[PDB]
Amino acid sequence: PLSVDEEYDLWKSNVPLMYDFVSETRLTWPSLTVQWLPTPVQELDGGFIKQELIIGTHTSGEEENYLKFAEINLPKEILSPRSNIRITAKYEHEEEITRARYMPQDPNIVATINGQGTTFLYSRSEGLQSTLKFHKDNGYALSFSTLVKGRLLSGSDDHTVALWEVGSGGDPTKPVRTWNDLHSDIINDNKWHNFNKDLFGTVSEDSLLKINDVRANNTTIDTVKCPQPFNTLAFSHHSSNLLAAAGMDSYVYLYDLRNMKEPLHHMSGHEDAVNNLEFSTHVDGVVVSSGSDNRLMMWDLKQIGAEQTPDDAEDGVPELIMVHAGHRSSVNDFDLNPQIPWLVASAEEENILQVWKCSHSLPIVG
Amino acid sequence: GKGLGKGGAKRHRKVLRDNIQGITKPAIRRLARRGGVK
Amino acid sequence: DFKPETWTSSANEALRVSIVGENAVQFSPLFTYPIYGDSEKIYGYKDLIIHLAFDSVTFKPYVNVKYSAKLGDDNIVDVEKKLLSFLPKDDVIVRDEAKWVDCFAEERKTHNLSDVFEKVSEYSLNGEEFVVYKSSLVDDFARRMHRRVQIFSLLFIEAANYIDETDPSWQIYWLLNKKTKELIGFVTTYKYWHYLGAKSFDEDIDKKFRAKISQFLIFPPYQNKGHGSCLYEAIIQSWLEDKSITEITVEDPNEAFDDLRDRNDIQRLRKLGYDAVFQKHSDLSDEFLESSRKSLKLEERQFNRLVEMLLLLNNS
Ligand SMILES: CC(C)(COP(=O)(O)OP(=O)(O)OC[C@H]1O[C@@H](n2cnc3c(N)ncnc32)[C@H](O)[C@@H]1OP(=O)(O)O)[C@@H](O)C(=O)NCCC(=O)NCCS
Repeated sequence: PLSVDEEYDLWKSNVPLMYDFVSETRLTWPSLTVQWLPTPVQELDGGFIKQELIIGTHTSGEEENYLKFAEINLPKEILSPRSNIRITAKYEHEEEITRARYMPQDPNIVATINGQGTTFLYSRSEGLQSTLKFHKDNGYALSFSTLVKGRLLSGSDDHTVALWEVGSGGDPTKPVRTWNDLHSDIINDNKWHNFNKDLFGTVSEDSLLKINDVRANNTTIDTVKCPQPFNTLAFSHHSSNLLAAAGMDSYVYLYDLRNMKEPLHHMSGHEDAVNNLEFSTHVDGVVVSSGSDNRLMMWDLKQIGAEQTPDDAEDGVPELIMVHAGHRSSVNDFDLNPQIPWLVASAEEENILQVWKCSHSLPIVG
Repeated sequence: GKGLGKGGAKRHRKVLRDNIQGITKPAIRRLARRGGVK
Repeated sequence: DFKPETWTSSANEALRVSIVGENAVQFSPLFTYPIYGDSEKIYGYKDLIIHLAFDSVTFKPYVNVKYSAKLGDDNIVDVEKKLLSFLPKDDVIVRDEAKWVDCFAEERKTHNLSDVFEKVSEYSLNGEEFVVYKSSLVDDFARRMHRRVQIFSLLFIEAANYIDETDPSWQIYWLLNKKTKELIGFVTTYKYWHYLGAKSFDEDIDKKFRAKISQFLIFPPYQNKGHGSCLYEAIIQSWLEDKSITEITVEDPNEAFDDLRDRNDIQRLRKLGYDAVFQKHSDLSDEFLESSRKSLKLEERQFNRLVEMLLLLNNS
């Protein structure tokens, strides 16, 4: 029965075998949010590889909050060791940043949502541009469409969801559509489909997952009763029918959009609520989860149901690829680097940001 | 234990390892799945 | 002479498992540790004998615990209560043998598995016919039977656990003597979603599955007569015919199952002409090997072992 610190020390001892690279950083305030920018890899003088990261603060009202942009300068071998990290921009922010997302079609633009449910648009080059006020309470749901420039979804503890269009010209500060009828409790997450520009999914503390169409008067095309509430969902980047959702019961569930009546499968491993989910953009079938058990887990859907030896089965279900046990408190957020396959940034409750990449010796990276 | 019919405990844990071959490639895989914290 | 050591017994010896048909056939369990603890020892009973008996057809269970003497004590295990907790509630007859016989006589009058369940195949063996049936575990009749035979998984398969009978992905195969209706053995099997990549998944609406053999049991009186092979072949053949099944898998097989599986798979390969295919110099394009394994529905590791074996065997 190892304490958190004894388990960390054990993890630390195994890092050179399990990882190509791990960087650990203590932030002065926690970040509730993490996202890699799509800045192309570029080698700098000294042989470091530049990437960029968006984080925030949560000062609990003690100091000014900030949206921050970090330059992560990685060792060159990360592409096949230590990094320099540099905060290159800080912009004042009203209350804590619960989510910050760049606009795919113009990553100079970053949307944030805060502890009062106010949405903001920031420009990297010019700072705060717009304040988008609809929600009246803390919001954790925020997602930009990869398919329609400036199409933005937000959702709130006040049970409401808004659609914004901020990419066109004109005034973007008023929502183009709002819903008071989707859920009867906290909106935990909302996400755009990766192929149908009009489809989005929402999950709520009311134990529903809904698949929605922005054009339809009635909105909802499918309603799923969740075993316990889901905190998060994610859509495949390869299949137009596949998604994942996960939450309180600790299992990561897979669904087929063509038949939402029952889950395809659920994957076990987490020992507490799952809070975040992402599909890999690089490998069809790879899913990553994080949770309140302080773990991140990487999954291969193509190994669901695979035959194992008894010793192998003792370490978990076959779809489990790897567990990141570097964090010592619940994971606030994580992001898969879109330019560098298997590079992850994850932040935990107690002020730690880790940048890491699993061993290239793992069969899944090939 | 989704679909498990042999997920119970064995009578005894074994004392001799057929995997003294650690720090190898499949050893990495097991380590990764154990999260390096077994 | 005083032999207080005789108040401690092997659980594997004390437990007499009987299948009663025309005669009572008695045999020992291989494991008792999930019932009576890891040392598989029972303390506090002198000359302890634990009868666990089943009608050869209905598997209506009977329990009788006997001893010459016992330590009156609270630290002392209630051997009977322990065993009953692994058996169906209020479906076991205790001590009263005559009452037990009266019970399954009446049951034998009622319907067989073969009246309710779906028929899979037939085979002849030793100059006798046998039938394989399959069913779900949601069926009340199938549940009643599976609760009766379940304990055999614990007593004969190391690390077995009782399965979740509420889980509809469980399918059970039942092996019966066709004329006498006696239950020869059973197999619990499961289906897992098989993701074949976005292209395949997006193209067919029909869900695909890896089928898995979990608990595979021929009752001890009937072993070493070919039943294991015939039953395995019957199940695999029905899975080869099932469009939803992509691969045949097995949960943590032991050495004995390893050999059965390998012997049957090889024989199937030769029958299909794969001796001529798997030669050192045959055209073996990557997509043909892929196509071959999928046609065969063989698990990837098993498939490779088999090909390697055939290369070595017909050479050499
Ligand atoms: C296996 C079982 C089903 C008996 O059925 P079976 O078909 O008669 O199998 P057999 O033991 O007779 O084996 C077939 C025989 O063919 C013969 N044979 C022919 N060619 C052979 C070859 N190339 N290799 C080895 N055996 C060969 C052998 O006599 C062989 O017996 P052996 O391999 O045990 O020495 C039974 O043991 C059982 O259910 N046991 C407990 C449950 C269990 O452990 N299940 C696995 C875990 S789920």
